[PDB]
Formats: sequence, C-alpha cells, structure tokens
Amino acid sequence: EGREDPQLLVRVRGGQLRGIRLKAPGGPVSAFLGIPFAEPPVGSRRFMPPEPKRPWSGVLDATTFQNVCYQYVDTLYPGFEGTEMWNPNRELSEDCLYLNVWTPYPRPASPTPVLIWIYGGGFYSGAASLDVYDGRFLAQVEGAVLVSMNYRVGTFGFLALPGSREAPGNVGLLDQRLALQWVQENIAAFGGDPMSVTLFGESAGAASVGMHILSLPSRSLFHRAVLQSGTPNGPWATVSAGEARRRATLLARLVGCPGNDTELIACLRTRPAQDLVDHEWHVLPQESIFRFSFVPVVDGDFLSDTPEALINTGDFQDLQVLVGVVKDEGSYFLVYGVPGFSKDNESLISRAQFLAGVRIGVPQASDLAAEAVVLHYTDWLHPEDPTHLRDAMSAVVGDHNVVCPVAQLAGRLAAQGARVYAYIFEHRASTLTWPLWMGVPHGYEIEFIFGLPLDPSLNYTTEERIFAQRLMKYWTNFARTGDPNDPRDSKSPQWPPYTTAAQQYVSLNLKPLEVRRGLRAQTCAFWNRFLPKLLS
Amino acid sequence: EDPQLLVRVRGGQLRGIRLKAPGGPVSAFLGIPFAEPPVGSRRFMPPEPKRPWSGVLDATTFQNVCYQYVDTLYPGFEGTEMWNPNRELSEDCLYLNVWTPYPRPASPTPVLIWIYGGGFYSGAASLDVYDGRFLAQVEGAVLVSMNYRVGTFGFLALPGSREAPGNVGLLDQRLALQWVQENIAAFGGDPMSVTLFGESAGAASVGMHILSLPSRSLFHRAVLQSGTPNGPWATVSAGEARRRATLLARLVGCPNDTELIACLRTRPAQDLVDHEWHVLPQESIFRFSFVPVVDGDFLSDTPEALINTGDFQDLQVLVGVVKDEGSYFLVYGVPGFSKDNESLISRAQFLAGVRIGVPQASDLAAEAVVLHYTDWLHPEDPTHLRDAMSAVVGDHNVVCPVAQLAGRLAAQGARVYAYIFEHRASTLTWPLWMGVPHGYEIEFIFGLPLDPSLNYTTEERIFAQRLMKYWTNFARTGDPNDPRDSKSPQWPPYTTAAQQYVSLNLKPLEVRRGLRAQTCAFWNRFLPKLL
Ligand SMILES: Nc1ccc2c(c1)c(-c1ccccc1)[n+](CCCCCCc1cn(CCNc3c4c(nc5ccccc35)CCCC4)nn1)c1cc(N)ccc21
Ligand SMILES: Nc1ccc2c(c1)c(-c1ccccc1)[n+](CCCCCCc1cn(CCNc3c4c(nc5ccccc35)CCCC4)nn1)c1cc(N)ccc21
Ligand SMILES: *[C@@H]1O[C@H](CO)[C@@H](O)[C@H](O)[C@H]1NC(C)=O
Ligand SMILES: *[C@@H]1O[C@H](CO)[C@@H](O)[C@H](O)[C@H]1NC(C)=O
Repeated sequence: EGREDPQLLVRVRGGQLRGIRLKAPGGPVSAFLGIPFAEPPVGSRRFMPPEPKRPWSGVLDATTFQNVCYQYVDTLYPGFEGTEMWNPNRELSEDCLYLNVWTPYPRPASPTPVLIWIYGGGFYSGAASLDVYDGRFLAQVEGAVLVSMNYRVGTFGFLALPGSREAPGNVGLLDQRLALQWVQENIAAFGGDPMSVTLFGESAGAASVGMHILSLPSRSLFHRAVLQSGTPNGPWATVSAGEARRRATLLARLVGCPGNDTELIACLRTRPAQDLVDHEWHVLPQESIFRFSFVPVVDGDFLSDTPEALINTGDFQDLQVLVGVVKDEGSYFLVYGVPGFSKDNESLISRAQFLAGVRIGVPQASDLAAEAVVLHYTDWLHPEDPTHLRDAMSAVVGDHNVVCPVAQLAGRLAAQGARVYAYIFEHRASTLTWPLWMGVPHGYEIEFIFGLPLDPSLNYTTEERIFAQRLMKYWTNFARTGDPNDPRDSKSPQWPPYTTAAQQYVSLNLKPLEVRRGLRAQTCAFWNRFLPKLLS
Repeated sequence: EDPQLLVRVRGGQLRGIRLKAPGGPVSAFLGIPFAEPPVGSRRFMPPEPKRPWSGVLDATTFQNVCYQYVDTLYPGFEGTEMWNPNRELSEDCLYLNVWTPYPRPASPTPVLIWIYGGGFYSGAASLDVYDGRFLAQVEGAVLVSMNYRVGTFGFLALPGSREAPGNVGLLDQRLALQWVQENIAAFGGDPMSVTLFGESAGAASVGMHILSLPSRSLFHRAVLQSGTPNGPWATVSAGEARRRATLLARLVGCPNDTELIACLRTRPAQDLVDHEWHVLPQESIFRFSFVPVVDGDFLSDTPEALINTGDFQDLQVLVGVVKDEGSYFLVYGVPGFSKDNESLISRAQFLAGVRIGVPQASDLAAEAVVLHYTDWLHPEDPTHLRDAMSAVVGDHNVVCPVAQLAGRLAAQGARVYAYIFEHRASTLTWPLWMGVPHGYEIEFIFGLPLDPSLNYTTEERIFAQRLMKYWTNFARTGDPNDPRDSKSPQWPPYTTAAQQYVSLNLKPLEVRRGLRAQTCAFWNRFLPKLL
C-alpha cells in the first residue's frame, strides 16, 4: 500500500478498492466510483439475469465513473444543454454493471443511513454518472452514505420472451436488486447502516422503486422509499407478457432474426448492440409520447401480478414512503412528437392540433375516451384560446402518465397501512434552458434534492441554495426516521402525512411549506375511476 | 255603471271590475271565454273559437281551472297549496284574463301574455302569484293570461288520428294569442308589441311558439323562465305518446284510433286523472305523462333539430334560471328527501337518486353523472351529496337545456339576455336547504312584494320594482336596460363568445361569464355521445 490516503482503501466481498477524495463546497468527501457488482452481462449473458461479480485480485481503482449501459442517444436538439445533461457522459458498453458510493471524509464513526438512487430515463436510458446525480453534496452536508448503480436499459435490460430460459424479462430490475444485495453485504465497510436503507428514484427510477416495494425478494433489502414523478402502476411502466412477447419478436424480425425462443434469442445475441438500439423505437404499437418499447413485464415472477392488482391488495403496514410530482410533468414530452410544439417558440396551438395531440398523448384511448379527455380539459369559456390549449395538452400528458398514477398510488398505500408523505415541487430553476412555457419540467427537481445549487460555480441564486439545503434535510430526515420533519425545529410549518380522509400534501418552493388538500382530486377521478369504465 | 269597465270585443260586450292595487286602481276583465267549451265530443280536439254572445258578459271573477291532478303530498301546507287550483275544476276552462291601467291607456301599450307552468299536467291563470294588477298599475302594462288544457285533456295524443292529434293545449294557447291580436286594442293594448312570458312548462310552451311558424305572427318577443322546448321532459316522440295513450286507455277499460278515443270520451274526467301517473316508463322525477308531442305538424321536428337549424334573426329573447332548480323535485320521489328535515343523504342514496333523476340513463351514463358531481375531497359528506343530487336534477332538466337554447339562439341571429335569480324570498315556507326553488322568482316579477299585507321586506319591494322594470323594458324595446339610467352596470346580451349573463338578487346587477359551462359541456356534448 504505502503512501496513499488511508481513508481511501477499503475492502468489500470481492476485493480491495481505492477511492478518491473529492472536493465539495463545505469540505472533502470520499467516493468509490465504478465498483463492479455483477459479471459483465455480455455474449451469452445478454438478456440474462445478472450473476454476482467474481472476486478480483489487487486493489481495484475506483476513482472514475465506469461505462454507461448501451442506449439510444437523444439528438432532437444536439448541442443544447437541456437535452445533453441527460445524455451518456461515459463510453457506452454492455459491460456496465458498476455502482458508486459517496461517504463523508473521514468515514463516519457510527453506522449511517444509506440512500440508494435509481435513475430514470423511461427504462431505455440513463446512467448513475450524470452530473445531476452527484452524491457529494448529500454526503458532505448531511453525512449520508449515497449509493447509485447502473442497470441495463432498453432491449438489454427489458427485452423479454416470457416463459423462456434465455430472455425471462425484468433483468434490469434484477441488476438493481443485485446492487441492493451488494449494499446489504458491503455498505458497512464504508460506514453505512444496512438496517437503514432508503431507495429513491425519479421517473422510471421511481417506478423501479415501486416495483421493489411490490416484489417480495426486494423487500428485505430496504426499509423506506421515495418515488419522485413516477410509479409502478399507470400506462407506461409495465407491459403484459403478451405485449412484451410481441415487441421482442417484432424487434427480432427487424434485425434479421426469424420457430422457438432459444433459436430467436441466440440470433439476437449475435447482433451488435447498436443494431438493437437502431430498431428499438420501431416496435411501439402506435404514434405516441411517454411510451417506451422495453419496460418491466408482468411475468408472474418479479411481478406476481399487475402493479394495479398488487397496490389494491397489498399489505403495506410497515412501510414509509415519500412521493410527489413537479408542477409541469407533461410539458417536455410534447416537443418529442406532438405537432405544433417546439422548445424554440411559444407553442401556441389550435384546437385541431389539441385533438391530434390527445390521440398521441393518450394512444391507448378509443374515440369516445379521447373525446372525453378533450371535453374535460377544454375551457368552455375560451375553447379556442391557443395558450389554454397548449397548457391543457401539457396537463393531459402530465396527469395521465404521472400525477394521477401518483395520486392513485398514495391513496392505496395510505388506505392499506403505509405512512405516506406527498409533495408538489413548484420551483423553476433560475438556470433552466428550456422555455418558460414548459414551467417546471419532469426531472428538474432532482438537481435541488442532490444539492447542486451549493456549488457556487453553477450560478444558482442564494435563495435556491437555501431551498436546496431545505430539501436535502427533508429527504435525509425521511431516510433517517421515516418522517421528513425536523423534531427539534417545532415552529417550522409541519408536513402532515397523506391520508384518504384529508388528502394532504405540501408545496415545495422558495416560500415556507404550505399544506394543500386533494391532489388534482376531481381530474384524477376522471382518469382513475371514470376512464377505466370506458374500456368495458 | 263605469264606462272604463265596459268593453266591446268581437264576440260582444264585457263588464270588468275595478281592483285595488297599492298605488291605485286597475281594470280587470277576468274569465273571458276564448274558445267553445272543449267538452263531450270536443275532448282531445283542437279548440274552436268562442261563438258570439248576447248582452253584457260578466267578467269580474276568475273562471274554472282546467281539470287536473291536485297535489296532496303536504296537505294544508302553503308551499304546495299556493300551486293547487283555487277555483272549481272543469273541462269547461278555456277563459283568459286581462289587466289594464285605470283609466285605460290613451295610446297603445305593450302587451305581456303569461303562460303558466305545472309540467303540462297542472296550473291555472288564477293563482295569486300570477296576479297581473301590479304590472298593470305600476308599469302601465296590459297583461293577459289564459287557461289551457293540461294532462290527458291537453296532451293525450294518438298521432296521425283525427280525434286526438296531440298538442291541443298548445293550440289553446295559440288561440288565446289570436284572440289578443283581434281584440286587445279595445283594452288599449298594442297588438304590434306582444311579449310572451312563462315559467317551467309555460316557458317550454313559449319556446314551442318560437319553433312553430303559425304562432310566430302572434307575438314579437319572448321570455323563458326556468324552462325550454328542448331537453328531456318537454316533448315526447309520436311513438312514446301513442304508447302512453293506449296504456292509459287500457287502465280505464278501453276499448283502431276512432273506437279507442270514443271510449275515452265517455269516461268521467277524474277517471282519466286517476291513472295519468301510471303510464310513465320508469320511476322518475321531473317527468310528466302527457306533454307536447313531436307530431310533424305543430312541431315539424324535435325541438333539438329546430333550434339547431332555425333562423332567429328578428327575435329578442330573455332567458334564465333560479339558483336551485332541482331542489324541490327531490321530495316528490327521491328516498331520503323531505321538507321537514335537512335531508342529509348517504352515498348509496345519491346513486339511487341519480337513477331516478336521470331515468333515461344507462348504467355507464349514471356512473359518469355520479363521478362528475361527487366532490372527491369529501366523497361521503352528506351535505355535499344532498346539494349534488339537487344540482343533477336542476342541471339536467333546466340549467343545461337553457344554456343550450341561449347558445343556439345567439349563434343564429337572436338578441338574447340571460340571468340567474338568486334571491330567496323572506316569506318562503320550504326549508333552507332547498335554497331558491323552481317557481320562486315569479312572485317578484309579478310585483307581489309591493302589497304591504304580504309582509315582504322593504329591500324585497325595491328588488321587485327593479325586476318589473327589466321585464317591461324588455317588452317595450327588446332590451331590459332602462333607457333613462345612464349609470352602469348594463345587462349585456348573451353571446356564444363572451357568454355573459347577470345575477338578479338584492345587490346591483353583476355580470358573470359562462352559465355552468364545464358542467353543461358534460350534459350537452358528452352524455349524448354515450348512446
Ligand atoms: N431515432 C428515432 C426513431 C423513432 C422514434 C424516436 C427516435 C423517438 C425519440 C426517442 C428519444 C429521443 C428523441 C426521439 N421517439 C420518441 C420517444 C418519445 C418519448 C421519450 C421522450 C423522452 C426523451 N427523453 C430523453 C431523456 N431526457 C430526459 C430525462 C428526464 N427529464 C428530461 C427533461 C427534459 C428533456 C429531457 C429529459 C428525467 C428522467 C430522465 C431523463 N426521455 N423521454 C419515437 C416515438 C414513437 N412513438 C415512435 C418512434 C420514435
Ligand atoms: N298519486 C300518485 C300516483 C303515482 C305517481 C304520483 C302520484 C306522483 C306524484 C305526482 C304529483 C304529486 C305527488 C306525487 N309521481 C311523481 C311525479 C314527479 C313529478 C311531479 C313533481 C312536481 C310536483 N309539482 C306540484 C306543482 N307545484 C309546483 C310548481 C312550481 N314550483 C313549485 C315549487 C315548490 C313546490 C311545488 C311547486 C312551478 C311551476 C308550477 C308548479 N310540480 N312538479 C309519480 C312518479 C312516477 N315515476 C310514477 C308514479 C307517480
Ligand atoms: C413552433 O415551431 C414548430 C416546429 O418548428 C411549428 O410547427 C409551429 O407551428 C410553431 N408555432 C408557432 C405558432 O409559431
Ligand atoms: C456562471 O457565471 C460565471 C461568472 O460570470 C460565468 O462566466 C460562467 O460561465 C457561468 N457558468 C455556468 C454554469 O453557466
């Protein structure tokens, strides 16, 4: 060993690690980046469940982020910070099953609450190495141990021929689970407490957290959960076994792969990764937004039944969850495929463009159901006002895909024994490069939770820095105790739990917490109670 | 003998009576026959004009009320008995009433013709709330009201038959309108300025005269209070009238059309009334057994079809609703509702109430109504459920049909003014939870609060004076705004763009936009698509 910072040498079950001392605003942190937690899922292991990483010899260098899992790279607005901040920032490879750990420097004396982040990206993209997921602030300021993992996305993570041995489905979820098992066995080496593990995630990451709540083998690996702008229930986070089969075999056809499952998957395994990515988007059943080709499948194994069935009959007595949404969940999706919408103008649309947007934003809906949506979201005082139509198209997509599934989830969890806290995040970052009409888009709370505004080189306002400190405190208080409130700080306004009776939730913005009742209650009765009865 | 009380009409001489109003005397000619008594072989038949009479006909008292069911839900209760017949029932009931200023006007005066409501099964022009003396005295109006046949006698139809063609009660009204053209000048009225006004079924009747060409030369303007020709209760198809007519005949022991109607004509009047209510196709409220029928004659098509394609360019209309249209209907058949308690109901009672209040609705459609009107913050709160039940019935039957009518008339060239009446009378005997019920604006428009023996407040007297002005200004000019008052807030016309209407209450006029717009989109655009 010899001459190295002794605070950076650590042993886990697979061997020795060397981390790096990083600078955060208030002082140093330790990071162990690029720790392998699985055998590289390459070759005959593509589409297969992950196997645990075999021990290595020598001191593994854990000072840089490892490869990003193979994925489609967004080129809608190339060169534009608003999109590129989500794009991969390391090399793409199928050899991507690595995780990251930040801890205080020096490492904590007594066992510390662990937070595990699961990124989103529609189950087709994402990486734990993106700047907005930087764990250094939470580790330095709140003393947290923060863990994030890469999991397979797209076909590599979710392509399924259900019932098969060679493509069983949900393997990306199994990568996540394996990283959680890794934290149970190994996080104490870093000063983390394996008995206090809080999962948090956004969008597909949040849906992922929800699937770990609903899947029994994952339940012993964590104690609390945070779902930001996503759920396992709802229209995009799962597919039936039949629909996944249909998408897998269509994709196979598109890349020249012909009849039994073994032979089809063996041929898919000979294809270059980039081939699979180039046809991934061509298997969706309609023109649509907020739909992704390869997502968790209701396999009868990882998911013993649909998420809707499991949240309706689950016993959630021992469970604390924090859930919420941003003010404008739907806005950004509109520029990825609704005619009339762009980031470079005000996107004022016509009534005709609104009806056409609804067919795309609600692709599974019949004619009757789409007229119901249109009639519900039309302002009948200004039925043709292009500003109102624009904002209504954003709300349709936001409510159908996020806000109403979250309200449904919170309601079922609460009624069935869970302690639930709910929020709406309404602060638009001063540094946002998306246009004003998009408001607070899907994903733009994350940089505040992780504490980026504390970095003075990023140019957030002082108020934003104080707001980020507040949120970091809510999230880590929740990780520590199951309650986002500070016990010592009595006079600060309280965040009451969500109940079916009172339906309380809080506004997260620059002003002190304000308590509201009813999470889009009238409109979510439309989506969650009425619309389903209009598919019978 | 007072020569202001002697008038010569086409059929002969009349003697009226000088009545006292608060501010001075008025002349009234009550009980003037405008048709041959529609009795015997004339039952179910179009009215024939009254034959001339000899001498001086005494027109100093109200005549008989048209034969009808008398309400016995709350016997001796003012709130119900004020709507019950106040003269003898008879099939011989085709008489009209005229109030005029005393002395009779020097120059020709705008004429207002009232058409009473009562679901096409009841009512009378003789009720105290239809007293024309206040409008006559204070505004100098000539006010006319007529009896028309109701129930089977007025609307029993075997469509296409010669002996029960349907809509005869509407033809009674039309004949009284013809009478006014030929005769009202003798009283100082202007036949060139005739405004129809009516409430509930009386309003739907006014609407049916708008939509029927032969009625259109008999008036110039119209007011429809809490009622429309479109909507779920004011018409039936020819097939459904035939069905109800032949069911009713079966219930009284009768018997082709000729034979069936001849046997019905032998039955005492009360036998017909006894079985009237048993022909409705479901358990329901705000539904009536014998109503105007889409005959292809008086009504050439459904009222929906006629308002959609009509040209209403030279028409001025005033329309509106009260704050709680559906409230009272609830105690006439929805389990859980009574006048004598607060009617706090359960969710289960709300779902059951909706099937009754929207009787034509499928399972899915009734679930949409329940889901729309539930407050999802307080889904089980009994106060919210009670008020929502009232709203369902009021919106489905009155408010939304009115918003649809106003919209179509405005889009198609009519000058339209709309209101919501929100003042609850201090003298109301119905309970607080019913709010401002269907019918309780009428006493204000007719000016009853000006009678100091009736114990309205001073504020109520001044409010009634304001309304009497709006209504008679409208009759005079087609515009309810006082052409003298150079201060605001003016009552603007209703249009499909702006959708402006006004609140009538003790406070000065307030202009609002959108008459239950979201909710009426539900009833008027979505539910039809749920066929
Ligand atoms: N080359 C093709 C061919 C066919 C289709 C393609 C692309 C696309 C397309 C997909 C991704 C990016 C651009 C275009 N689409 C559109 C997919 C539209 C749905 C995805 C929208 C989307 C895009 N991203 C990029 C990831 N970035 C983000 C995020 C998050 N937030 C934000 C906020 C603003 C901007 C981006 C962003 C938060 C979570 C993580 C990632 N995530 N989600 C198609 C759709 C069809 N129905 C059929 C075919 C095709
Ligand atoms: N004896 C029977 C037998 C069977 C049925 C009967 C009655 C009734 C019923 C009818 C009238 C009165 C009481 C009971 N109903 C109930 C019919 C519901 C429709 C009548 C509701 C109604 C009753 N009135 C009385 C006239 N009074 C008013 C009004 C107006 N406003 C008001 C305001 C408050 C109270 C009354 C009132 C304004 C305009 C004119 C008359 N108008 N409208 C049945 C229904 C069915 N589906 C089947 C069978 C039967
Ligand atoms: C904004 O830009 C898009 C795509 O370039 C275009 O289709 C749309 O019509 C524009 N909107 C307006 C009102 O300028
Ligand atoms: C932040 O502000 C500085 C100082 O003026 C500027 O030069 C820098 O480029 C900005 N950086 C970002 C992240 O926008």
